[PDB]
Amino acid sequence: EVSSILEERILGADTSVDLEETGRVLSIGDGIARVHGLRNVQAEEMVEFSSGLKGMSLNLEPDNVGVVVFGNDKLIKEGDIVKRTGAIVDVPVGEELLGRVVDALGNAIDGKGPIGSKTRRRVGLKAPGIIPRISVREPMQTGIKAVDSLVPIGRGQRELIIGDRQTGKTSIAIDTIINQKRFNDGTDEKKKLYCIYVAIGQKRSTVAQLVKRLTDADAMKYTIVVSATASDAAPLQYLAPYSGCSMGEYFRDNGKHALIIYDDLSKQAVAYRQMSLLLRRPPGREAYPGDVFYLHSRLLERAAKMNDAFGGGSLTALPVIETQAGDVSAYIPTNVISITDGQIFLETELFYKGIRPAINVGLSVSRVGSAAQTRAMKQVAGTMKLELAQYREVAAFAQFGSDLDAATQQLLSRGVRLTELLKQGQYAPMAIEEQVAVIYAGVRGYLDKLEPSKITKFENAFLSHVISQHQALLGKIRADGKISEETDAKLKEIVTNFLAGFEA
Amino acid sequence: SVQNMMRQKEQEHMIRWVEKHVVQSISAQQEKETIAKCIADLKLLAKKAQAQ
Amino acid sequence: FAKLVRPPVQIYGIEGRYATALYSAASKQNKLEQVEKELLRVAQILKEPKVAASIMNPYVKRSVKVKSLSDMTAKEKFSPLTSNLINLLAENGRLSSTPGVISAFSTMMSVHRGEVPCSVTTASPLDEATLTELKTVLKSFLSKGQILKLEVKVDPSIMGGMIVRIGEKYVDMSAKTKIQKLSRAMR
Amino acid sequence: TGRIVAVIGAVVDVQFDEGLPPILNALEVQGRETRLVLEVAQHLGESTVRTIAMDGTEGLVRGQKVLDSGAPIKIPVGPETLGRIMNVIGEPIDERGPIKTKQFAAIHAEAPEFMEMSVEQEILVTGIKVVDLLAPYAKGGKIGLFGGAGVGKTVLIMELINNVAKAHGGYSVFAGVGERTREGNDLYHEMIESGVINLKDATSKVALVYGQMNEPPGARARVALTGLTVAEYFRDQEGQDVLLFIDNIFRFTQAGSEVSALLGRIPSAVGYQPTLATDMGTMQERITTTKKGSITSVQAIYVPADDLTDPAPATTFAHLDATTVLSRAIAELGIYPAVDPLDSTSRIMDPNIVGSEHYDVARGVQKILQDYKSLQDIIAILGMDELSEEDKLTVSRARKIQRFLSQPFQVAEVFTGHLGKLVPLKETIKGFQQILAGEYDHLPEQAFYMVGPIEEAVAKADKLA
Amino acid sequence: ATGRIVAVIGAVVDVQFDEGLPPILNALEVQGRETRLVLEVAQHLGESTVRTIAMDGTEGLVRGQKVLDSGAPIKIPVGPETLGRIMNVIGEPIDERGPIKTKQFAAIHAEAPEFMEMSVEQEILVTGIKVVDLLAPYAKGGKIGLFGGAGVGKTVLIMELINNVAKAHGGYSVFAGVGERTREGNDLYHEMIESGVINLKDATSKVALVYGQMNEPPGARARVALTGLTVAEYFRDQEGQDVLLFIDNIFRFTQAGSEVSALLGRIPSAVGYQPTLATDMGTMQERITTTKKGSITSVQAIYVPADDLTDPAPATTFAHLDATTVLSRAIAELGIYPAVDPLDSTSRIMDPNIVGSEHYDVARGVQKILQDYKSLQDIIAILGMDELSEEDKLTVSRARKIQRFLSQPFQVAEVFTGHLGKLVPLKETIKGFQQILAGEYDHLPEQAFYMVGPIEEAVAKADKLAEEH
Ligand SMILES: Nc1ncnc2c1ncn2[C@@H]1O[C@H](COP(=O)(O)OP(=O)(O)OP(=O)(O)O)[C@@H](O)[C@H]1O
Ligand SMILES: Nc1ncnc2c1ncn2[C@@H]1O[C@H](COP(=O)(O)OP(=O)(O)O)[C@@H](O)[C@H]1O
Ligand SMILES: [Mg+2]
Ligand SMILES: [Mg+2]
Repeated sequence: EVSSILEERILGADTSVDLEETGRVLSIGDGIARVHGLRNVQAEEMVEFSSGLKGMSLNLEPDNVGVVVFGNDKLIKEGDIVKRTGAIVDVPVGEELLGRVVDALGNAIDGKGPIGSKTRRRVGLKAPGIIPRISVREPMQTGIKAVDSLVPIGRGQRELIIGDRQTGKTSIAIDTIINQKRFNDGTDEKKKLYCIYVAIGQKRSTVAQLVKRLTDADAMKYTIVVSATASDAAPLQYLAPYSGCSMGEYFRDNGKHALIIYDDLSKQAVAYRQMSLLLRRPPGREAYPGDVFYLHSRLLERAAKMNDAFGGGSLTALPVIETQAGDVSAYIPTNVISITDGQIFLETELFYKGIRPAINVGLSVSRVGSAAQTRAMKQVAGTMKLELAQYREVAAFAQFGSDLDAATQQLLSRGVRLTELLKQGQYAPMAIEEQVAVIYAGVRGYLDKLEPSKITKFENAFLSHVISQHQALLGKIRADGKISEETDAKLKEIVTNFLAGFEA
Repeated sequence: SVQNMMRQKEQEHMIRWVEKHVVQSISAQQEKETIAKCIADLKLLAKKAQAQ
Repeated sequence: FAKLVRPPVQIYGIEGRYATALYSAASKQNKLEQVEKELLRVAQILKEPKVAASIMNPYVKRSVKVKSLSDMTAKEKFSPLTSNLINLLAENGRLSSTPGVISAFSTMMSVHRGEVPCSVTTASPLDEATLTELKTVLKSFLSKGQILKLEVKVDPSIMGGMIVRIGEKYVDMSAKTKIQKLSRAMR
Repeated sequence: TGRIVAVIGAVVDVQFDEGLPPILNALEVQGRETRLVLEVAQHLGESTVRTIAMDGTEGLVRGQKVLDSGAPIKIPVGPETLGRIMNVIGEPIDERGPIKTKQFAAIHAEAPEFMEMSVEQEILVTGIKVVDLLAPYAKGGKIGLFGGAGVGKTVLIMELINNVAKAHGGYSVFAGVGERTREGNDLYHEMIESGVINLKDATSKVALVYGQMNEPPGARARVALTGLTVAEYFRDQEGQDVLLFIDNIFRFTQAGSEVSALLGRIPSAVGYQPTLATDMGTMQERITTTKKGSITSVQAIYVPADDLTDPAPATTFAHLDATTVLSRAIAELGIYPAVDPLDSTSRIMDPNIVGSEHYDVARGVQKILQDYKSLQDIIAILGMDELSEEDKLTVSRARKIQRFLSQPFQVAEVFTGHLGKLVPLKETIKGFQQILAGEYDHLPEQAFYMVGPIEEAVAKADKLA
Repeated sequence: ATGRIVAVIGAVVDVQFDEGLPPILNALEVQGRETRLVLEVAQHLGESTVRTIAMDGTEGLVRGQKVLDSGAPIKIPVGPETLGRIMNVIGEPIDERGPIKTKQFAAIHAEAPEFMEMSVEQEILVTGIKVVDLLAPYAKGGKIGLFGGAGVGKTVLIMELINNVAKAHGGYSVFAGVGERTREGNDLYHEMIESGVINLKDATSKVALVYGQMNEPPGARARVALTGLTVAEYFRDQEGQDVLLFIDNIFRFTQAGSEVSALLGRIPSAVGYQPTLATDMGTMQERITTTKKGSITSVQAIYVPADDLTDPAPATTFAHLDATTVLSRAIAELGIYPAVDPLDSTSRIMDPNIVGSEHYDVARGVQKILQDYKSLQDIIAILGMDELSEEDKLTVSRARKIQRFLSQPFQVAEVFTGHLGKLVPLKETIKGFQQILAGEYDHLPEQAFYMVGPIEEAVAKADKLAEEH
């Protein structure tokens, strides 16, 4: 029935005539067309040429209009016809996009079929003000033992993942998508999360490897991926951050929850600098224009925690920023630091010393603080944060230390063993009830006699025990939320029973 | 995976024949051009009455 | 400063600054038709090999190129305000761009009665009944009391249709209805 | 009227016919939903002005219509502006109805003349024991507040509002220059739960001006002028002793060097504007003590890349008269407020300004607090008992002094349960004049923790055991 | 459609047409020369005036030479007949052996394959080098990068992989040389006849060659790399074989476009490159891929200017590479050859589900003892070597034997060394490094591992040093 569906489309096609407000082309070069005419175009309005490419008019000058091109300029000759559409740029949005691969303009690139979305939304909208917001209180669970213990993330906070090349910045933001599967197949409607992933200027083979990683873990039925790759034109890597917040604001407007990841924002300031200097705008520091702060501020301020009178929705934003030689005092690493709330600083030195994920907790902060942790995690990690911070003071005495006080030998002894609890393999996100049990085994003092090399083998043995043989205790910390006095004694003989006969 | 993959092979080969075969068929229809002008302006007569 | 009347086209450039400054002085004193008849004859009396030479030749002087032009515009027909215009073009060195100022002024004076003509580019010229029918429906579209002019061009690359522009309108009925068959592919 | 000829980014060019408006006026675009105010900055010739926008610029067609106010940006000012939230153009942004008042004022206003300045220094008393003794506040001067989040800064803001309205009777304005929306919402609700703003009656003590961070770079630079017009009403018309809070001053400098680069100007040194020394001049000279009243300013200062000689924290430093620094290492010691006594400086600390009674008391406190800082290292490395008997009292007295600097605030009565104490000036000088001489040394340490004057110290030694 | 020349400034020639305007990226033939001079259109300027870039020199050009148009971009000849021939940018043969006679002509400007034409499978391609196969394994159909400064060994290490890999490979091979010394294109034509890879007598050759060197005008060092991967696109697409591709150098594609830029009318960006730097780089590097019609292994040498990997030309190629092999001058000045940095080389298949759990815990066991050796050098500078404890006098002596065991005597570097060429297999590289870490060779001095092959020769070299005391 292949002939029937092709005959179906062409009778269902609309072949109607209209008017236009055209204007000829003056000088096409390097992706900037100059059009004479078009006397009633608004700023940032989408036009379309005679070949089929589309264009967004950025400069409204007296005798001409500067329009960037969504493609390649070898199809644009001098003396063409630039018709008018009559509308600012708009993307399809809805529930139907869940589990698809889209480019920066909402077309389908995965070849399954066209989007059946019935709604449409602008990309240039504003943030909510001061009144429709409320303070962040619910936890956003990542699944990394070092993030949820020391640098937590609430549901509406902006948290920056900053670090050099090749240190696991993409991998931290790829198991946070995997970890929300345990809520997304259940019943509790106010604990589900939806993830969006924006790739800005990466090669096509890398995105084709990451969709297969999220297809394997059955985590591409609630995730959308917006791909503006390296080969695509310079303005399509500019729209693609603003084409993802417009899909993450449909879930905030309708009482649901969301998550978005910009990978990465340091390749949007470069794809926008090229568009500026070809339109002859006045440069500034490192040849960036005067409004690169206004480019990133009005994208991150769209992440908000709404209140109950508007729906109770949320939007959480995680931008990735690549530094060069660990210098965060550059132009773009200081714009996005002063906008967001806290940073996660992944070093390269700790990655080869064995600490993986290589989160430096000396420089990582979060300014929502402890108000986004559950009551169980808050009780044990408040002492762990104080215990680790006393270790980092005395880390420089470990290389030659045996003639020190027994308190200082103790402070070294707990700091090494708390570090081994923080290491974690890739694509293994845990639960908060299993996370609080492992921290409780360490911060109390139940490990200062076990050898520091065995802390990993002890932990994988202990976790597989309490899943099968103590399942009714990890339902009274998940549902309770806090850890009571009854569960404090019940957990106390558990880690004493396992530690007694362990080495076998 | 064989019944649905091979259907897309002749879906694209269907349109590969037609769009190269339309232009060789309409090139000699100059007798259709004398009505193509006569049908265009009546839509323009329908069109210029819209703004007026 | 004083105010100046705005032209209905408002073109730009170094030649539009001189076709606007004359339109702001000849709309005053009601002399917009006297300058136009003079300017279509100063275009003729410049392109003679005695006079086209030694105006673009840079090695004469500024002042003796004025005196060879201050009597040439004085003896034949002209003593209006327009004699100061040729006197001002030769002072600023802009005597080369004098066809640019003249050709701009005709279209700026055209729009006082003109209509920004059409373009029908389909095929070989057809019979008279098809031409008079389009000339009597496009008269219904202007609604401005102005007798429209029109041009016809021949372009065989369009298969069987025609494109029509009215000023800056550009309706379209052409071979782009074959390019709209991507709905059989893109769906 | 005028017409728009060119739209390039956040810079609009307007063509007029007869009424060419002067510089620093304010136009208004006709045909749009929300107010879009353009500010004239250059006369480009042939009746064309160069304007910087104040909101979004998209949707603007070449050849629209633009009116003219004939005056600069005029805001609603008055005494009924206390307790409301406004942006840079005077509009209310908290959905509590339109602000209604009698008169308006323009934001671009000249400095006071030379014959109106004060001819003498004068100390402002705020009640806090650590501020009004070691780093005192001059009336009219500019104050720099070092320290950021997690140190307890937003309590010190909310408490200096409360004490000046008690001991002096002068209200305050808060100006948020390019501040976050998430952190500019919590300060709204932290002031509600402490009484300084009130939704039921007319006993509010502040007015909020919030120019938030996602606004165009012309609209983040004029917020510190809109929030200074309101502070000039309560001095020129009523004669109060006003305060003024800017948070922070680096986002006023940095928002200046993006208007001066969108307008096509060659940058100065490291990236700033050519006019870095007059934009800091034609703002901070309106903050002065005239013959009617005064305006005092507390400003937050962020130093980029830890460079104290960068031109943004070097232009600002020539205007300040006193700096107070919030150390986090005193917040983990238990002391509140967490003001460092050794690393705070004052310019008016002088025997010919505050007199000899304030001087030789506050001089000896910083000297004794250095000797405990030098003797705390021998005790940590070597041990305790080797030092002399004359040095054991200096170890004991300096732990009495650095706990006598603590003070319970009136803004925290609900949480920590204590009573908020407001200490006048003559009690704080009398108190530390006796701790130095060994007059109250036999009492233990916890009699001095979190009290008011020296009278309530000996009334707390009786309750122990 | 003829056109005239109205301006010549440097390598940028302006050409005014009258009736027919050719589109951007075409070929224009200058009539009037004895040689062939082709102009490539780059911009439009209005009133029928284009602005071109010249492929050859511009001496002897006069204002008014009539210029023809082609109607198509630079179509080089392509096919099976081009094997064993050196050719120019525009397709002329410069081996002086006659015309390249083939049937297929192909433009050098073409699109990139879509998202549903990508392949996803990963493998491991074994080479025989001890530093490469252990810590950063290469892959079949994967893009490989060779970083490092000037004079550390990028041309020799890319000469080694033609020695090992290209003769044991089934399909064909293409070498594009972009902007390097014209001497070194003759030591390749004379080291591939005596090894029988290029054959001058019949039709059994396996290597094509495309050369645009550093004596060419800068409009011709930026279209040669597009001509290399056009011949290598014919074998992958119109045929089905497994192709290799060697490119040296590729920094001279970015630099040669930063010279014609300011005359085309563009404001410079950061430290001096063009504003369109990361777009035309990403337009070439999206054709060197493995699709569902073939597979292209690709090794590339990338010059890093004055030892700074934060320069904007090398620090944007990192997004297009799977395996990076960062060379270093701080290792090469010790005598450790090949100077590959172990703590700066990565791969996408260092993965215990792909290389097995035994290779994975050996790779990270080497980097952990080398990085912990780095922090110990800060103590020896003040204390000394002997004042250390006996426990970390052993982790130094285990690390120094791991530094020296990575250095392997290459085959094509015989004339430098005189030593012989070794080729250690993959199963022996892991078993050599387990035994130095576990402590089974603590009774040997450090010199017994310098420039050896497998671990068997490390003890045979140990006894031969002993007897000469
Ligand atoms: N927790 C972990 N433990 C061990 N290895 C890891 C871990 N996380 C990531 N890796 C490894 O690190 C390598 C690179 O990580 P990743 O690509 O996430 O870094 P990146 O900096 O985001 O990359 P890019 O620089 O391309 O953005 C991957 O090969 C991955 O296998
Ligand atoms: N196998 C090798 N190991 C270490 N160094 C080498 C080797 N082969 C060559 N070199 C050194 O590398 C230097 C540059 O060689 P080459 O690779 O041709 O230059 P470049 O890498 O700069 O293109 C030479 O001086 C030579 O001493
Ligand atoms: Mg990554
Ligand atoms: Mg070389």
